[PDB]
Amino acid sequence: TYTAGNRGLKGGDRGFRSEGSTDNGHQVTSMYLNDLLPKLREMRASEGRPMGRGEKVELVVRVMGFYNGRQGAVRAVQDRANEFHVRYFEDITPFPLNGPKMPRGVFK
Amino acid sequence: LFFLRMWFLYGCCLRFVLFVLCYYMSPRLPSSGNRRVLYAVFYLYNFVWMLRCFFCCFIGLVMSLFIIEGGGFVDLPGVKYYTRIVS
Amino acid sequence: DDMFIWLCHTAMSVLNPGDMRSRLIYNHLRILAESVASGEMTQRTAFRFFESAVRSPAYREIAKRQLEGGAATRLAGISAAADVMRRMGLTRRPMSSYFELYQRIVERSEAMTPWGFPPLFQFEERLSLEPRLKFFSRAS
Amino acid sequence: RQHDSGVNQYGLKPTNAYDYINPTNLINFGRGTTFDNLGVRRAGRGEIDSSPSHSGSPVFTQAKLIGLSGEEQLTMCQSETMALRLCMAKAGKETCERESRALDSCLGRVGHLRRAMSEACWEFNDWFIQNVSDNHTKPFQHRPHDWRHFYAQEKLVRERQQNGHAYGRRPKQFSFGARYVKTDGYGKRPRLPYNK
Amino acid sequence: RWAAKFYGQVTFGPRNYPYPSSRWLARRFQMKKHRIIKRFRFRRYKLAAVANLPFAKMIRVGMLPELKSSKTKRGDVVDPTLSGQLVSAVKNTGEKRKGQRTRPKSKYQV
Amino acid sequence: IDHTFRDAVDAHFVGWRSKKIVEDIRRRHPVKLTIKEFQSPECAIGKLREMCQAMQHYAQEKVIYHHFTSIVANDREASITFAPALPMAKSDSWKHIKYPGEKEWTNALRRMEDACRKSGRYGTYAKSNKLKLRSLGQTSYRVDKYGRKMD
RNA sequence: UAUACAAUUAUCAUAUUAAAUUGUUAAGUGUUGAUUUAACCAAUAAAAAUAUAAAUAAUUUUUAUUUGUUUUUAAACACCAUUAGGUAUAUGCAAAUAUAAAAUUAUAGUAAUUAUAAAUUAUAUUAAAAAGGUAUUGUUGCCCACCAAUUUUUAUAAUAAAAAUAACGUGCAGUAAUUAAUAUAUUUAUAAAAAUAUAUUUUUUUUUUUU
Ligand SMILES: [Mg+2]
Ligand SMILES: [Mg+2]
Ligand SMILES: [Mg+2]
Ligand SMILES: [Mg+2]
Ligand SMILES: [Mg+2]
Ligand SMILES: [Mg+2]
Ligand SMILES: [Mg+2]
Ligand SMILES: [Mg+2]
Ligand SMILES: [Mg+2]
Ligand SMILES: [Mg+2]
Ligand SMILES: [Mg+2]
Ligand SMILES: [Mg+2]
Ligand SMILES: [Mg+2]
Ligand SMILES: [Mg+2]
Ligand SMILES: [Mg+2]
Repeated sequence: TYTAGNRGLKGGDRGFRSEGSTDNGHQVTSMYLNDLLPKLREMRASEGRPMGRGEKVELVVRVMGFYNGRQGAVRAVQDRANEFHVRYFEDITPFPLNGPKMPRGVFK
Repeated sequence: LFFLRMWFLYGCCLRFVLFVLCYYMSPRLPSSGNRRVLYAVFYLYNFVWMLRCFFCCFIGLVMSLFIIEGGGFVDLPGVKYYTRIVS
Repeated sequence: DDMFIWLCHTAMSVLNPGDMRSRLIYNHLRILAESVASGEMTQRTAFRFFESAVRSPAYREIAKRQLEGGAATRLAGISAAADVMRRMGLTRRPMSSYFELYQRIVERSEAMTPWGFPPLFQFEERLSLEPRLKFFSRAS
Repeated sequence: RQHDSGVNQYGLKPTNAYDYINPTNLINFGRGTTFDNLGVRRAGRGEIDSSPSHSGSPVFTQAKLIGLSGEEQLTMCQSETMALRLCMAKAGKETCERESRALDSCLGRVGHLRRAMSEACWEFNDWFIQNVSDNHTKPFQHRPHDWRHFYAQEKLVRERQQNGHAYGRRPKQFSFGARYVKTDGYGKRPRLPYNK
Repeated sequence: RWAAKFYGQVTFGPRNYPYPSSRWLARRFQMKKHRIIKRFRFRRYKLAAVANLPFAKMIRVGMLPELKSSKTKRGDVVDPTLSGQLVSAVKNTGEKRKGQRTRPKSKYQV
Repeated sequence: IDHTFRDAVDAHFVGWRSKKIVEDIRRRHPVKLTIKEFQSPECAIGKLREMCQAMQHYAQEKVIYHHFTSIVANDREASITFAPALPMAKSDSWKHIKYPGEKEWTNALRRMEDACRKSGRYGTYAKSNKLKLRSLGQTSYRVDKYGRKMD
């Protein structure tokens, strides 16, 4: 998992306010896809699926969270459209009907 | 009317008391000065009570017993009884 | 001058004020007008006097023989209201009465919900509207 | 006479007994105050205390209504700007000023449209002040405590169900999984408060 | 409940004041309640009411010679058997035995 | 952790604040006692001495170990610093509660006297001659509002 | 010293014609790692969804019954403490605002009152416009507890309680007031008070009639 704190990009820096920002999500996703292609071609070469040329990876983008870092993330997928082909965009975002207590904030 | 201030008159208008001490006490602000308070004694049903009252009176040649009357309020908190004459 | 405002209300602000040519209702209006001038009455009081004045027995049920929704025609009202200001000596120059009473109505014709009024602001009361927003006022 | 009946020579004319003990109330309602401005408690426009009120809470969103200057604001031309953007992004060999002409036409109209909407909205402010606004004279309806009586009516009901006993009482919150962590003999779901 | 909800009259405002208490008044009385409760805690008060005894009259166990906090004041005179039993009660209240229901503990309870 | 307090201070304050600071030493924290507000240098050390001689009195009975670190005797600051013992191996190897004693006091005293005399300013503030209204309650004689006798 | 409440609408502790109680569901492994936080430290992470009708109205339940404290962590979150843990939510006990009352305080002798709400108080992104005061020429405004003396009443709990009070020393609790306050509950403690669990505005508002 390539993470905004895993890639540098986070600490000892500008601030927390901008930590979960759009452009960080973009940096992370675009850094991840770059490293994702070759390993995909290797995992396929292992079972004998060459995917030599003129092929796209059929992708399902599952998105969680309703936070700023989402927007930018998907953008870094869209500029890879010549490599990756998105069939389905479905977001899995947990909804709390009720459940165990969340951590107590300041006021309540 | 405040009926609990009269506790030591015991249903009487005036009292007879004996002099013991005379000390001074400072009134509630914004009134400054020294209020003279006489500490007196009297007996009822063979009980000896110490009464504490405001000395407004005129002392002449040395004398012992006073006549106590109740008033309205005064500068000094806690002192209900006043002095009429000294005998 | 507030007189013209009052008369505008009696003309346009009242559904079915009977037949306003008849000497009875006409005299009601005349007297009340002369009582708004010379300050003998509040405008509000004279208006509530006008609309509560005695007209004719079973008034509504005679009104069902003329009107559908109880809104009469406004010509009799304006002709009477000009007539009263002329016969009373209200203005030095005769025409001014009619002109002003007419003009103030024509300007209000363009306004949203023109012939209804909030009861508090309609007449003299403790709290008032600013002179621009007053209703039949010259400053609108 | 020459001015309002609710305002005499020295200020607002003091009717209730509150005015005679507190006659600062007659001459000062705030920093938007002038002398002609007494008895008309709302002050001019664009001015301090000029805002009209609706059931007591002032109307500060007017532009947001007609969709001038809001985040939700109405947009006149979209198809044009998108069309032109598409043109710019596609290729550089052919340049289309046809699109930029349709667009600048669109804008040229938009100006007058907007001035019209603004004017109509100021007329709305005037009308709203005349025929609707109470001039900050009635109690707020917009926060839950103002509706306390309503909630009371509901508490009362849950009390009469409980044999007219526990007012304002609610069921004890149990646990995330109270039902399946408890043994036979203990209450596994939260009961009515009277039932405890 | 046994103890007092309030101390003094906490709802004194003018009639039709649309709350039980004002902020000011409730703060005053919160102060007085605070002082009393703090006194109870630090002096280590203990009361008891025993079955088959007059109930309104409560034996004050915090004044008992064994459990007395002061080294000076004469505590109280309570029956030898009964006082032994009270001492045992206070002592075996302290700690949580498993299977028993958890009950709030404090420094001042000992 | 730094504790700053004034020059004029009650016995009371000395007591509870002493217990506080020692309880803070017990947890291994940094402890510095500072006077940045004082009438005279002599007074300032009067109080530093008071607080310290209360501190060892209390901390020896509960037996928590700390060594005296730093005395800074200065123009604007009169201060002492204590360091706790790190472990129970540190408490058993070095078992000491180590304080300054008359020599270190009096020496950094004269050093403060000279340091303050050199700058020409002997304290941040000094007491004022103002007498606030004071009731004494019961008296044997006439007394003016400030609490003084009548000649 | 004696010398005329209300009975049409009054907020703190004397309830009372009421339909509930019982339901076994969910969730869990691939692999080499900077998650959460304003900031520290411990260190597998996923999760627990269904019930209406019906019960008749009043006249002797008031020593009866009843008002959010609850076995099981070998199950978590949460909270409390800090690398060594505690706790983790209605089978014992537990009457209690929803008002029947006669000026404030005070265990029902202490001080002489108290409480209270709309006047006034310059900056919250409209084509400049909405805002609070325990102060009263008003924040350099007021106030809060402990910490000494004394005064006075008594139902004497570490060091009695309560009331008057004008020192000294800590602070800075309160006036949406430097983590909003208020009430109950439980814990904590130099001192105002602070932490958590519920209710709540005597706190300032931000507003999707199937997209
Ligand atoms: Mg009597
Ligand atoms: Mg007097
Ligand atoms: Mg204003
Ligand atoms: Mg409490
Ligand atoms: Mg009752
Ligand atoms: Mg348990
Ligand atoms: Mg005494
Ligand atoms: Mg006392
Ligand atoms: Mg504060
Ligand atoms: Mg606070
Ligand atoms: Mg605060
Ligand atoms: Mg509170
Ligand atoms: Mg504290
Ligand atoms: Mg509290
Ligand atoms: Mg709180």
